Amino acid sequence: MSLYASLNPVKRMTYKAKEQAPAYVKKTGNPVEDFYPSSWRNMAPVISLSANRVAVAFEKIDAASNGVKANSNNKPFWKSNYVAPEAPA
Amino acid sequence: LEKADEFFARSVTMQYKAFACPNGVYDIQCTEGTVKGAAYEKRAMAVSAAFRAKQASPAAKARALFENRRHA
Amino acid sequence: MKSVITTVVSAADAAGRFPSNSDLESIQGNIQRSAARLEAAEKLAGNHEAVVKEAGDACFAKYAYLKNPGEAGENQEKINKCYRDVDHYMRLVNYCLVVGGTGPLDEWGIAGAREVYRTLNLPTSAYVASIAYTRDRLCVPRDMSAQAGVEFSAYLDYLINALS
Amino acid sequence: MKSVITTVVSAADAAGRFPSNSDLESIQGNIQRSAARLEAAEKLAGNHEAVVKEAGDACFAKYAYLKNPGEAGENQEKINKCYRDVDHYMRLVNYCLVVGGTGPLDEWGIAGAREVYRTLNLPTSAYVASIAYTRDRLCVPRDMSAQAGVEFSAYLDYLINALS
Amino acid sequence: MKSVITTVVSAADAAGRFPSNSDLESIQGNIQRSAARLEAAEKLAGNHEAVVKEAGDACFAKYAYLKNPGEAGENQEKINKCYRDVDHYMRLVNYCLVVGGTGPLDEWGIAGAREVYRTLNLPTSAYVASIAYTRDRLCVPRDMSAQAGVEFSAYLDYLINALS
Amino acid sequence: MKSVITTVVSAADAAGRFPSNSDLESIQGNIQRSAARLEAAEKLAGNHEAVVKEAGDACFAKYAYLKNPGEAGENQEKINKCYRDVDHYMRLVNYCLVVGGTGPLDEWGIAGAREVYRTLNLPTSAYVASIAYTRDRLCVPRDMSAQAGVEFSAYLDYLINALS
Amino acid sequence: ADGNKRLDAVNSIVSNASCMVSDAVSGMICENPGLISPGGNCYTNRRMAACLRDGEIILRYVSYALLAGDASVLEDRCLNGLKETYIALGVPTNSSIRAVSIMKAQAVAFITNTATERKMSFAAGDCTSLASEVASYFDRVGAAIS
Amino acid sequence: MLDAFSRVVVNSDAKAAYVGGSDLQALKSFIADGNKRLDAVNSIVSNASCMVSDAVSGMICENPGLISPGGNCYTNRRMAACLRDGEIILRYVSYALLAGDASVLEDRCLNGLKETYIALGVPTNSSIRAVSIMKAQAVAFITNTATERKMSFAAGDCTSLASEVASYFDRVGAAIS
Amino acid sequence: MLDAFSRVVVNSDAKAAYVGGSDLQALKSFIADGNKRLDAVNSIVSNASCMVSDAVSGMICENPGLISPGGNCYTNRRMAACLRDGEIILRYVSYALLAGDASVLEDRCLNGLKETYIALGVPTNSSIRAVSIMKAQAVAFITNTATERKMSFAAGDCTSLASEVASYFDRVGAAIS
Amino acid sequence: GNAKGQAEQARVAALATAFRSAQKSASKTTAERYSSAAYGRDHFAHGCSYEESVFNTYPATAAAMRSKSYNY
Ligand SMILES: C=CC1=C(C)[C@@H](Cc2[nH]c(/C=C3N=C(/C=C4\NC(=O)[C@H](C)[C@H]4CC)C(C)=C\3CCC(=O)O)c(CCC(=O)O)c2C)NC1=O
Ligand SMILES: C=CC1=C(C)[C@@H](Cc2[nH]c(/C=C3N=C(/C=C4\NC(=O)[C@H](C)[C@H]4CC)C(C)=C\3CCC(=O)O)c(CCC(=O)O)c2C)NC1=O
Ligand SMILES: C=CC1=C(C)[C@@H](Cc2[nH]c(/C=C3N=C(/C=C4\NC(=O)[C@H](C)[C@H]4CC)C(C)=C\3CCC(=O)O)c(CCC(=O)O)c2C)NC1=O
Ligand SMILES: C=CC1=C(C)[C@@H](Cc2[nH]c(/C=C3N=C(/C=C4\NC(=O)[C@H](C)[C@H]4CC)C(C)=C\3CCC(=O)O)c(CCC(=O)O)c2C)NC1=O
Ligand SMILES: C=CC1=C(C)[C@@H](Cc2[nH]c(/C=C3N=C(/C=C4\NC(=O)[C@H](C)[C@H]4CC)C(C)=C\3CCC(=O)O)c(CCC(=O)O)c2C)NC1=O
Ligand SMILES: C=CC1=C(C)[C@@H](Cc2[nH]c(/C=C3N=C(/C=C4\NC(=O)[C@H](C)[C@H]4CC)C(C)=C\3CCC(=O)O)c(CCC(=O)O)c2C)NC1=O
Ligand SMILES: C=CC1=C(C)[C@@H](Cc2[nH]c(/C=C3N=C(/C=C4\NC(=O)[C@H](C)[C@H]4CC)C(C)=C\3CCC(=O)O)c(CCC(=O)O)c2C)NC1=O
Ligand SMILES: C=CC1=C(C)[C@@H](Cc2[nH]c(/C=C3N=C(/C=C4\NC(=O)[C@H](C)[C@H]4CC)C(C)=C\3CCC(=O)O)c(CCC(=O)O)c2C)NC1=O
Ligand SMILES: C=CC1=C(C)[C@@H](Cc2[nH]c(/C=C3N=C(/C=C4\NC(=O)[C@H](C)[C@H]4CC)C(C)=C\3CCC(=O)O)c(CCC(=O)O)c2C)NC1=O
Ligand SMILES: C=CC1=C(C)[C@@H](Cc2[nH]c(/C=C3N=C(/C=C4\NC(=O)[C@H](C)[C@H]4CC)C(C)=C\3CCC(=O)O)c(CCC(=O)O)c2C)NC1=O
Ligand SMILES: C=CC1=C(C)[C@@H](Cc2[nH]c(/C=C3N=C(/C=C4\NC(=O)[C@H](C)[C@H]4CC)C(C)=C\3CCC(=O)O)c(CCC(=O)O)c2C)NC1=O
Ligand SMILES: C=CC1=C(C)[C@@H](Cc2[nH]c(/C=C3N=C(/C=C4\NC(=O)[C@H](C)[C@H]4CC)C(C)=C\3CCC(=O)O)c(CCC(=O)O)c2C)NC1=O
Ligand SMILES: C=CC1=C(C)[C@@H](Cc2[nH]c(/C=C3N=C(/C=C4\NC(=O)[C@H](C)[C@H]4CC)C(C)=C\3CCC(=O)O)c(CCC(=O)O)c2C)NC1=O
Ligand SMILES: CCC1=C(C)[C@@H](CC2=N/C(=C\c3[nH]c(C[C@@H]4NC(=O)C(C)=C4CC)c(C)c3CCC(=O)O)C(CCC(=O)O)=C2C)NC1=O
Repeated sequence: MSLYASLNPVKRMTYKAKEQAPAYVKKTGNPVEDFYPSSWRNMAPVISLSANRVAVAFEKIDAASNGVKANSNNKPFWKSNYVAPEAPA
Repeated sequence: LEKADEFFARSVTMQYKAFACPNGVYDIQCTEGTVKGAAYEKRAMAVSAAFRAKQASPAAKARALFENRRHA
Repeated sequence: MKSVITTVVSAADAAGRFPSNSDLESIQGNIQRSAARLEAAEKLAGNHEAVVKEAGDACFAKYAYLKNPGEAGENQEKINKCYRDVDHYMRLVNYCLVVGGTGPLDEWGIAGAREVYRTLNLPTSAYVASIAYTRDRLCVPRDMSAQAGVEFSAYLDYLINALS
Repeated sequence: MKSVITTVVSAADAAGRFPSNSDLESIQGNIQRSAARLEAAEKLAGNHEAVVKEAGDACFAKYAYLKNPGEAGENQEKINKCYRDVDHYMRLVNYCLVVGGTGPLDEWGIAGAREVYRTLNLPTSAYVASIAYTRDRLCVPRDMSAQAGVEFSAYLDYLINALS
Repeated sequence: MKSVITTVVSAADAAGRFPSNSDLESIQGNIQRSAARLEAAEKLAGNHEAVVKEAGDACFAKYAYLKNPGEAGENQEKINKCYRDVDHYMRLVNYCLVVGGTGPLDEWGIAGAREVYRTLNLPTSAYVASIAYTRDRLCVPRDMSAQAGVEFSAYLDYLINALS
Repeated sequence: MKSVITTVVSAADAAGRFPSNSDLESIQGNIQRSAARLEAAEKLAGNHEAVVKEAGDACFAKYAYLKNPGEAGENQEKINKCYRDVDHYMRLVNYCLVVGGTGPLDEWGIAGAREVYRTLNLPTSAYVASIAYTRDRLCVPRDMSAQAGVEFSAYLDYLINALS
Repeated sequence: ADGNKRLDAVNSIVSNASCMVSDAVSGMICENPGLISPGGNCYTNRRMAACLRDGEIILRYVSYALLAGDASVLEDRCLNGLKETYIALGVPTNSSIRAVSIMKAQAVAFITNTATERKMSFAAGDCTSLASEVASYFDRVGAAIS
Repeated sequence: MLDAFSRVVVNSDAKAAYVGGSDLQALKSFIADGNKRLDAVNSIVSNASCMVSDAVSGMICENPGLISPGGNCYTNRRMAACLRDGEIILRYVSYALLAGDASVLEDRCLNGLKETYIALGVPTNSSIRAVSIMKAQAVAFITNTATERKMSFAAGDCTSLASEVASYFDRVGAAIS
Repeated sequence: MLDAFSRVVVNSDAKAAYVGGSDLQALKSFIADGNKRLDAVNSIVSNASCMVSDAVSGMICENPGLISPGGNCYTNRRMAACLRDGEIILRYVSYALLAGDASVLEDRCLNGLKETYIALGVPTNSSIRAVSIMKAQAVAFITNTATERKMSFAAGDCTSLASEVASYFDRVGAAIS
Repeated sequence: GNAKGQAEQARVAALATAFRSAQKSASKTTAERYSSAAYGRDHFAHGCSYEESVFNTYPATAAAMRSKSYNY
């Protein structure tokens, strides 16, 4: 019913919904965690259209080149040195 | 353990026959036939000499094993 | 099975190298000749009971002594084997026209033929007479195209140079 | 001197046989590619002072450490020898475009190159950078035809696969 | 596994002969050198985390371009593999000091190394810089004895002559 | 690799008979199932990062003594191996959902597991706690369809009945 | 109002979405090959996959916004401070705007069924209002970053 | 050593039948896209050197036990032998793709490779992982679906050749399984 | 053995990858024409008894030397052994056609058939002639192209299954060649 | 050979290959003469100072001698 109400355009004006203020989370200055936190990051909605069926579902999006994935930067901990000297000028 | 021996033979033969084909051309070394029809006779010599060598005596064969192992 | 592809892959394999530009360049010549070499093969396939018929008796019209007693063609099953021996060669000519090289001929028809025809006491001159009769009355605008005739005739005298 | 003709004649010579139909069939592919492979060769011939000019300094822009003391490109005559070493390779690419095979490259440029560049302490990665720069900014409608460009590019990465 | 014993037994075996007086005479030289060659080996064994530590960053202080993007030492695990690649060579130097000949080096470190470092695009000059840094600040009275130092240094520049 | 097809072909082979009508009749049930069993599999495939995360710490919240010294989960790599041991089981559940039978579970996860977990001294009750936590908070309209949850849960307690 | 024109317009995009994304980023490389040069930030393996993921996320959101008939979710979720995150990472914004315009051209090609590489079967009529709407929606994401 | 043309000859020779115009259409369709086959083979020979090294490095970075002391790709000699082992496989698959028939690597490459590796102690899992990587690279080159390298072709479809070259790679892993 | 479903499981197990929605479409297309596969298998099991006897009789009437004294199909015992030899091959090809994967006659039928026949003295030419006849019969039954027998099917195309079952017969002759 | 005409065809083949062996280039033959002398000493004359002097001055005596019990 929330999806149906989100897609109905005439209920969008005759029933103007109220804003909900978000929960308090601390800002850290860096925008990569301020605007795209890990609780949301890379989620995006699938639209599947079949006979009398419209389905939308938010999924985490990844792509890949030669063999490793895009979100492999953030692999889980169970899947997881010398310091190089500085070069002179 | 049997056919692994024949793959090991065929591999070193294949690697050594690449010296006789330097970079795409057959050189003077192969030259199996010099007239028309000589290559089939050279085939029939070799495929019979291979049969003749396997009906050798056991003492000759046992000498040939150890002397090949000594020279390799 | 000597052909255009079979030559260049064996050369690249003996050199131990990948297929180069000259290897791919030779297959374009196969592509360009496929449209004249295959019509001769299909024309022979659709007509081979008449071409085999006029060659075998042209063999016997030239050498009428073969039907003598003590010869290679005395009684009827020898002549039936002669027509079969001719049809085998025309089938291999069709196969070499399909392949592109002379592989089917020197693999199954030429290799060892001199040892067979000597000890079984068959004259090779009577073999080459029927092949020469087929080559000489190939008539190039009607029977084939202009280019299919030279491709068909080039495999025929390969047999004549191989048997003589 | 590997080429289309050079392959089929030594194949026929090693078999001890006359030139067959598959031998003549491969030369037709040479005839059909001559009209796209020679355009690249003369375009390189008419333009080769600018093409190695931009490749040699692209070699040094990637590896600026080569002009350090104790390196391969310290003073001026080493850099002049580097431009000469690049021009030698582009001349051999022109020669392989003229011949048809990769014969001039593996005869005079590739064979023994790893022994030379190791004991004379030259990095092969700086050689392949200038060749890759030439391959990557070949621009196929303007600089050549559509078909001459891949014929030109196919010999370039033969050098890159041979040196690396 | 070339050593003093392995040489003379293979010579006596190829001649098909018993061990002679010259065979036993060569082992006395092994006995006389073990009392200077083994102290270098365990001095290296007891100290090898500091010796490889100062060599690997001496490799990067000379060639600071290796940490550039697109290079062999871009990110952290490449540098960790570089320290491992150096420790592997120092372990083989310890093994050749224990054996007596250069067998462990040309068996596991030298043979095939040029094919690996070329196709995996690693510069051998950065390998020899860390080995030359180790050879040049070996200090003869403190670090070893006077005789253990040249035994240790003679195996080090064997690597430098083999990689260059 | 027990499944619908694997059972009926093994039965027809042991009887030495051709596939009958009852053999073809059983595959229709696979066809009718496939449209509810495959969405559970890729729903697990697309979400397994968080499903294994909440199960492994639910294992440790129930049995907090496992992080004691001398236990199975003392230091960090034991816990990392525990998350891996859980992810291995969820992958096999995905495989059994794809196949149709319980073949991948009793082939690679169940057979021999009691001998391993006894001599390596791992408690199986801590294994079944994480699987029971996954089964109990599968929530049938949101996470899957109504019928896919039926199929996903039936393979989960197969593990619980096999390990206990 | 009418959905049979709207749902067709969404279905003409969400079907062939991966080809649109992979063609858009390859065209973006095809103009300037500095991003795949060593030193560009699409040069490594883990960067170009992230660029593909970002292009698909942008296409995901604009396809949802065309279905919803509004752009409020588009500016709440995606464009809520994307430009300064691309600045803080360090991202050439002109090339991403170029890839967005490439996707915008492909979308209005697919909606009008005037794509000259592939043909859909449709009913008879005019979908140019939806084409202008999705052009405006692509201009939203093109202007929200700069 | 048999190409696509000699295969139908050996097929119709057991029949003792002439090659007629019915089964010739499968051969003229082979001629009709011979240019696509050459365009496909060239795109693999062009970057075989990156294809081999990327496949062995991906097999090693997936399984870090091979570079362990006593692993099968431990020393420099064994690693050079692995890079030599993979290149021969790629070369024979290129031969079979050019010939249009798989009969050049069943007898020259795969005939006896099964027990050679288990006489040597070569682990069979990593070899099929490596050519599975090489297969995924080859299909990404027959079509222009590669990530950082795009080659210029004439427009059209090459999925038949991609399925053919995948079918040439599955039997390599099946011969050594 | 291995059906079409366990094949992708053993393919993705070396990856240690979950079976995702990209490679699942090859499995849902396998479900989408499962009825065609059952309709195809039934049409072969229905007249396997005529298929075997016609194949052995055609092999004998092509080569009359087998029934000569000292031929391999000379006596009644050898002829019954030949009719028994062909039916097992047809049964295993039907198993592989039902399973959607050839791995059931890889190891239960063809593993060792090569040297069994040459320890027995079974001529290898007539063996591939007979299964080539059986292949030509099977393709004539997957499609309704048989001469005197027509079976009622729903309308559509079954050429993919005919190519699949031809590919199941090519490796039988290749295993014994 | 083992057929009636096979024994003379070996003669005409062996007389052809000895003439084709004389058509090698200068680099092809001098390196061959050095490698034959290298082959003679490590395989035959191990500690024999006399035969190694024979081999260094006459390489074809080193080469034509076989180290194997080939029984030729
Ligand atoms: C952990 C270690 C690790 C790596 C080293 C890489 C290596 C790697 N690359 C690819 C995958 C590939 N590799 C290439 C190869 C190349 N691309 C080019 O442009 C060059 C010409 C050539 C050498 C670089 C291609 C074309 C693909 C397919 C498309 C792609 O992913 O880029 C795969 C296949 C994935 C699979 O199916 O199993 C792997 C393992 N990935 C990894 O996970
Ligand atoms: C001797 C060297 C030699 C070559 C290197 C090739 C070069 C080549 N390729 C094609 C021509 C072609 N090549 C392809 C192939 C492809 N197109 C794609 O988009 C896919 C990525 C790829 C599939 C593998 C296609 C589709 C054509 C057009 C003609 C055709 O479809 O047959 C043509 C004919 C038309 C033209 O002039 O371009 C030629 C000469 N042929 C040769 O003779
Ligand atoms: C696949 C290729 C292929 C061939 C080319 C032929 C070659 C061939 N022909 C014959 C056998 C023969 N070929 C001939 C033919 C002739 N004798 C003549 O006098 C004329 C020259 C000519 C007829 C015009 C005859 C008569 C025999 C039987 C000879 C005999 O057995 O006495 C035989 C011995 C086996 C047999 O008797 O059938 C063989 C191998 N067979 C083959 O399988
Ligand atoms: C596939 C291979 C193949 C061939 C090589 C020919 C061979 C051939 N030619 C003829 C038949 C003939 N061949 C010729 C000869 C010629 N005709 C002319 O107009 C010219 C003067 C001369 C070509 C230079 C003539 C005149 C006939 C008619 C009957 C005869 O006189 O023999 C026949 C009898 C059937 C017929 O009449 O067509 C056959 C089999 N046909 C084939 O199917
Ligand atoms: C016919 C084919 C043919 C070739 C391909 C070259 C190959 C070649 N180059 C050099 C020699 C050289 N080649 C270079 C070139 C370079 N060094 C670098 O740092 C860069 C990698 C590159 C410049 C971009 C330099 C600097 C030398 C001189 C090295 C030296 O003598 O110290 C030499 C040694 C002889 C000499 O000093 O001239 C040879 C054989 N010469 C040939 O005759
Ligand atoms: C015989 C071999 C041969 C070549 C490979 C090229 C290589 C080449 N390109 C350029 C020159 C150029 N090359 C390009 C590149 C391209 N141009 C475009 O329109 C596309 C965007 C892209 C092709 C994909 C551009 C834009 C210039 C102009 C100057 C520059 O920007 O570098 C120049 C300098 C002289 C000139 O301006 O022409 C040379 C030598 N020329 C040759 O003579
Ligand atoms: C038993 C003896 C033995 C050795 C000597 C080494 C030799 C060796 N090193 C590497 C592999 C490597 N070696 C290095 C080392 C370096 N790269 C540099 O830029 C510097 C020159 C140097 C660090 C100072 C690096 C970075 C790799 C990884 C290369 C890569 O995979 O991209 C490999 C490939 C396998 C692997 O990735 O581990 C091998 C066989 N390994 C051995 O098992
Ligand atoms: C087993 C192999 C092995 C070696 C080759 C050496 C190598 C070595 N030298 C030093 C350490 C040092 N090495 C020197 C060098 C010298 N010292 C002198 O008195 C002379 C002037 C000069 C010898 C010619 C100096 C002065 C230091 C002290 C710290 C420094 O200045 O680097 C260190 C750091 C630890 C330490 O201080 O001892 C190491 C590992 N040590 C080893 O364990
Ligand atoms: C293909 C299927 C497959 C599996 C199911 C697992 C099964 C499995 N787990 C472990 C091994 C282990 N499994 C665990 C897991 C746990 N210990 C606990 O205290 C908890 C019960 C749980 C974490 C929640 C631990 C800690 C080890 C390491 C035990 C040890 O080596 O001391 C081992 C021994 C080999 C190794 O050390 O990795 C095996 C075969 N592995 C597989 O390959
Ligand atoms: C593929 C396998 C798969 C599953 C089994 C589930 C398992 C699962 N559930 C939740 C997450 C949740 N699960 C529930 C439980 C329920 N929700 C309700 O509305 C009911 C009351 C009850 C079903 C009976 C709740 C309330 C949350 C939200 C966060 C929480 O409270 O745990 C999460 C965290 C991510 C998220 O919020 O979705 C996961 C991984 N998800 C999966 O991807
Ligand atoms: C649940 C999923 C779902 C869909 C995917 C659509 C599919 C769809 N579109 C239309 C019907 C239509 N679809 C279009 C759209 C177009 N025609 C064109 O010429 C343009 C290229 C394109 C605009 C982008 C038009 C103009 C009609 C007829 C008017 C209408 O019914 O809206 C119809 C009714 C008649 C028909 O079958 O055509 C259906 C079922 N509707 C749905 O309910
Ligand atoms: C919810 C909405 C949402 C988005 C829009 C994206 C936006 C986005 N992209 C990146 C992160 C990135 N984004 C890119 C993308 C690009 N760089 C370029 O040069 C091209 C112009 C462009 C691809 C076409 C790259 C290359 C990185 C990795 C940067 C890095 O190397 O650290 C990050 C940092 C975290 C991460 O790596 O994922 C974020 C938040 N992600 C989201 O979650
Ligand atoms: C090397 C440089 C290089 C490029 C500059 C681009 C070339 C390119 N092609 C298109 C243009 C397009 N791109 C697509 C997208 C697709 N077509 C389909 O049929 C698939 C479903 C999908 C992925 C292939 C479409 C449909 C068009 C418009 C073509 C048309 O009008 O039919 C566009 C966008 C509009 C335009 O500028 O024309 C670009 C930038 N690709 C490159 O490689
Ligand atoms: C075991 C007993 C035995 C042999 C020896 C060969 C002998 C032989 N070589 C041939 C034919 C032949 N021979 C060679 C040369 C040779 N081939 C190579 O791959 C390399 C590297 C070579 C140099 C040594 C070539 C190049 C050909 C041409 C066919 C080909 O491309 O391989 C032919 C066919 C002649 C013809 O058809 O004209 C024969 C019979 N066959 C046998 O049965």
